[PDB]
Amino acid sequence: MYSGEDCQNLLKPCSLCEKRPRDGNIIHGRTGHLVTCFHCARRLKKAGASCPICKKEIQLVIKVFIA
Amino acid sequence: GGVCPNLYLLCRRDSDCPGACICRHDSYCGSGSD
Ligand SMILES: [Zn+2]
Ligand SMILES: [Zn+2]
Repeated sequence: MYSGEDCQNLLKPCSLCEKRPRDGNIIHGRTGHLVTCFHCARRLKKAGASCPICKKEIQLVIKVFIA
Repeated sequence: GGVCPNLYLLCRRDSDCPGACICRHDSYCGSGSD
């Protein structure tokens, strides 16, 4: 229910899957980047990769939904 | 210990999520400190 066109770059679904929304956000410290789905974000650090944007270490991931 | 049962929601501000919790821009509600 987003309403801001500048944000359209952030509002994209999971870029790896595009089968599900971007419900995988990566927290590093006090900020986090919304970049993939929850499943991909978990798999990403398992592969040894850090945040794809800022490469700051992934402390945790959260599962967002409207439920 | 500051967690809420529905902390797994996208919130726009602290008042956008139930319970005694705050909202981060990273779509996380709550403050697990204490
Ligand atoms: Zn990041
Ligand atoms: Zn994905």
